[PDB]
Amino acid sequence: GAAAYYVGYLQPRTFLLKYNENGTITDAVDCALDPLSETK
Amino acid sequence: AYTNSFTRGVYYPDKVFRSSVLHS
Amino acid sequence: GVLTESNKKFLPFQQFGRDIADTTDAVRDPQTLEILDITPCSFGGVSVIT
Ligand SMILES: *[C@@H]1O[C@H](CO)[C@@H](O)[C@H](O)[C@H]1NC(C)=O
Repeated sequence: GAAAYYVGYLQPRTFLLKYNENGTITDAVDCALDPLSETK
Repeated sequence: AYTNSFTRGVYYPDKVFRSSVLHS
Repeated sequence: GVLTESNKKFLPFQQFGRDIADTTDAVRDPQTLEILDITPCSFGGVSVIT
């Protein structure tokens, strides 16, 4: 079976998750992506 | 090759259960 | 504090929970794997009428 894979990298950057009612992760933002994200 | 990683890469950086709260 | 069985849901790799400000909320016992909210002991102020 022919396969496709992707490689990405982790960096030491601050992320703001919203821990929701489920004890889970449903969305997060990166404090260094764009100027607006720094505001959040 | 180049592709845009939209939203993945998020995980639990620890072993503590936190509920219903924003956390950076 | 008072030990009340944790009604909230956990995850298989989740040993204990915390709400905020270091105040640990829930803990699972390290022997039988049962989940419990831990509430700090009830306390209040006392005033007088003189
Ligand atoms: C997550 O929480 C919601 C609302 O609190 C609930 O309906 C659901 O059953 C919970 N569990 C999931 C989505 O696995």
